[PDB]
Amino acid sequence: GGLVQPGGSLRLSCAASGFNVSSSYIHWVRQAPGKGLEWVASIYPYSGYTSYADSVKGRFTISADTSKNTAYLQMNSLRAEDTAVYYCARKQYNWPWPYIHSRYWGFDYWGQGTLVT
Amino acid sequence: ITCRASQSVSSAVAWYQQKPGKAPKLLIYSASSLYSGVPSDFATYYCQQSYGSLVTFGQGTK
Amino acid sequence: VIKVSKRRWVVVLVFSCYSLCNAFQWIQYGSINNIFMNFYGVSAFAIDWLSMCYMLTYIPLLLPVAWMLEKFGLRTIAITGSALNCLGAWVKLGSLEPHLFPVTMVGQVICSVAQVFILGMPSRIASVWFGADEVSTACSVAVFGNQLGIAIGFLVPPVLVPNIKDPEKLAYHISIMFYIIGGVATFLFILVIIVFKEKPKHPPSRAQSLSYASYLSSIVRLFKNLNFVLLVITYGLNAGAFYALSTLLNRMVILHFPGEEVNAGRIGLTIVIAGMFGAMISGIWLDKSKTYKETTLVVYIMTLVGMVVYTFTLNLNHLWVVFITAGTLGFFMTGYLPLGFEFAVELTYPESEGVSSGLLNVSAQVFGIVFTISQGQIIDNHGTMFGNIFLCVFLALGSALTAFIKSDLRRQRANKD
Ligand SMILES: C[N+](C)(C)CCO
Repeated sequence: GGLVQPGGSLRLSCAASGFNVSSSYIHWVRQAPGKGLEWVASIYPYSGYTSYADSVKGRFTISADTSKNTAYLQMNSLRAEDTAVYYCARKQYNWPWPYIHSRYWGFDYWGQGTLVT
Repeated sequence: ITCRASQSVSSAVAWYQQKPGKAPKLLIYSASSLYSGVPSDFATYYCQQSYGSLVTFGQGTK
Repeated sequence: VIKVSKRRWVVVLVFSCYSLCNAFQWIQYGSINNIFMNFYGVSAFAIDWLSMCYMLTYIPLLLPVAWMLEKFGLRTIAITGSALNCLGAWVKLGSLEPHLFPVTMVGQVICSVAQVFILGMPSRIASVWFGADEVSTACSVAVFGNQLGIAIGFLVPPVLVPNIKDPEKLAYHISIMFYIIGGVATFLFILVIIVFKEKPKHPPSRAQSLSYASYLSSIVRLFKNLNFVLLVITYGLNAGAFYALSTLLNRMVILHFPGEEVNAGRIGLTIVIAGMFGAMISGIWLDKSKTYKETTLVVYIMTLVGMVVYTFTLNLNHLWVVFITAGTLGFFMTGYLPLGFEFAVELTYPESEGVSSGLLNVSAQVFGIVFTISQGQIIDNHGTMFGNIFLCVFLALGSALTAFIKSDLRRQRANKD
């Protein structure tokens, strides 16, 4: 976290411990003052699969070095819309147990947030 | 509270309790599974789907 | 009392069905090769080994299963093959997470073991249950089951599993395929336990009534034959070229026509189903013409031509030429298989069919491994054109040797005196 000038490039770096980051999915959720929680991107850091919200589109890019247990969200083009506390969340892989269990994990290990203005 | 979905999410909805100035807390996963760490005060409660390549929270409820 | 039952057609239709189910598993992964490589994050070599484990297991375990088919009898082998099919199909369920490619491989090695018990049965099922005017129909049904399993394992996986990237929506689509084939395998295993009988109450055939009232030694007199060694090597080159082309078909078709995974499975089906007409036509023409070396030579050279056509038109960006050329190549590659087996029976008449067939199989499997590994390295480095010219140069070599196999027909020399 920290302060950036519009049109800049910030690299948020989330670090985990106690669970290996390649086992799970890692999500980034921003929450601006008075707009509630808003999902940004996710990554399965073993398959490198990443997903992004149509809101960011091109600017943001999520990645992870699954050898130090850290994920990174780098920004490229910023607005006044992109200012908010950025939380790091984990979903654990939802195993395909059709009907018999069918358990849809929800982030259970949220991040303590980091402010970016 | 009532959370409805524009598509089929198929019980991949979770509920989160966010009290002011803090990271949220998971309450119910799978739409019907109480999370052990935070089992059931007053705060903002957000529902959230996980069915789809993009994860979508709710409007927000105080 | 000599009489044929009606269980003779149940026993075979059940065998043919679990025989079909194992063959789908042989290719269930090779058919979506780029999708499993993405799921498990492994190479193409690693997903190729899910096809090559069937070839590798068959080689050491061919003699032990022959010894157990003679010592324990037909029903134990049936129960064993169908149970190992069920067990592999049901172990594959515990590998549905990107990190669990060792578990998919363990389940596939179990299914490969099941293969060795399934492939030794057809001729003995025919012998034990069917009259002497029905044994060839029975063996044809029993081998048609396996090959229809290969054609269904090429067409169904891509249809059931899309080329998507999310590791947990893709495991949903893989788990549905694993569940179907674990449910089908379990149904056929339960069927076998109830349906399979060791023997019919009466002998079906006069030869079977007679038989009721050593392999290693055969193997060492078969390598005293230069013509049979030529035929072993050339049949191996041809059937191993087919194993290589099947394992590696998704790779090359997807390198050229990206996004066409459904049509890659359809082209595999085209290969196999055209080849079933090849085997049917060849077998008929051979049985009615008795020209063993000349038919073998013509269908081998035509295998060469069809690979040269397939090689040098795969880059024309027309996916319909790939259908023509693969359905032709399969026609002749699978049409050559009955010829090879028959000409080996003839070139070695006093010897046991089942040893000549076991040796022809062992060579096909050794060359299938050699080619699949080799070609995949060539393709990964030099492209599909050079990976395919690699398989044209061995079909040309095999064609050159098929010309040097002397037409020594010892079965026609004996059976009409
Ligand atoms: C006989 N199959 C082709 C099914 C397996 C090859 O190893």
